[PDB]
Amino acid sequence: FNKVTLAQKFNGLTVLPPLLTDEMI
Amino acid sequence: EVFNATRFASVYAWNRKRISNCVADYSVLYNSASFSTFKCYGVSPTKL
Amino acid sequence: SNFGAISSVLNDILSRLDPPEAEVQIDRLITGRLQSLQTYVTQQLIRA
Amino acid sequence: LVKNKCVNFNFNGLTGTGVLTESNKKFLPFQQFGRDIADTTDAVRDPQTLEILDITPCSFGGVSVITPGTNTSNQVAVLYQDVNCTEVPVA
Ligand SMILES: *[C@@H]1O[C@H](CO)[C@@H](O)[C@H](O)[C@H]1NC(C)=O
Ligand SMILES: *[C@@H]1O[C@H](CO)[C@@H](O)[C@H](O)[C@H]1NC(C)=O
Repeated sequence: FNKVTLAQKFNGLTVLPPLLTDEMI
Repeated sequence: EVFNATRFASVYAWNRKRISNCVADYSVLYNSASFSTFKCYGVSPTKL
Repeated sequence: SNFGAISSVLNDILSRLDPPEAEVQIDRLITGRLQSLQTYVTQQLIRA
Repeated sequence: LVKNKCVNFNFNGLTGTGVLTESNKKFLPFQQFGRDIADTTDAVRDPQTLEILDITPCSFGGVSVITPGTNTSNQVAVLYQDVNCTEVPVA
């Protein structure tokens, strides 16, 4: 998790959250 | 002083006047029934 | 990208022009933006 | 000028809708307006006075309807996807 590095706020575009959070995966 | 100039320059020696730092009311221009041609390009006179 | 329109924002076009004149420019923008979105969605489908 | 409500603004021929707030970002002596990304006017300096304004786009998102089967019951709940709960009552 701490190695991999990882959308900016804008109009129209939106990012849903994943159904399973990382804490439960 | 641009429209009502006493003398006009020849088209081969066309003059150019710069207008800046003022409030322009172009409605005075096209509301006057004194111009046979009033045509715009890329802009609309009613919204100017 | 202006896609060959007068300007690259809908607000500028709809504030500069009257409805028959503004409509063609708005169409010019809409077709290009729709094509870009279609390419993006097809790419997303293939990657998914 | 009003600040903490979504408003229509026209700054010297720059038209847009959003919420205006005091900008942390600092302009050089006579830069006029910033555009953080993709030519979106994220900020503008006022023409009348000389304050700097930061612009955040109008809050928006998708609305979705949660429901059990209409076969079983008629009660329904609704979920607003991307908004803080305190600012939903407008729409
Ligand atoms: C009502 O229809 C839903 C949808 O298929 C089904 O899951 C449920 O078992 C049904 N209940 C009754 C009482 O028919
Ligand atoms: C929602 O807005 C209120 C008032 O602006 C603020 O107190 C609260 O922290 C905000 N919550 C979130 C999750 O943005």
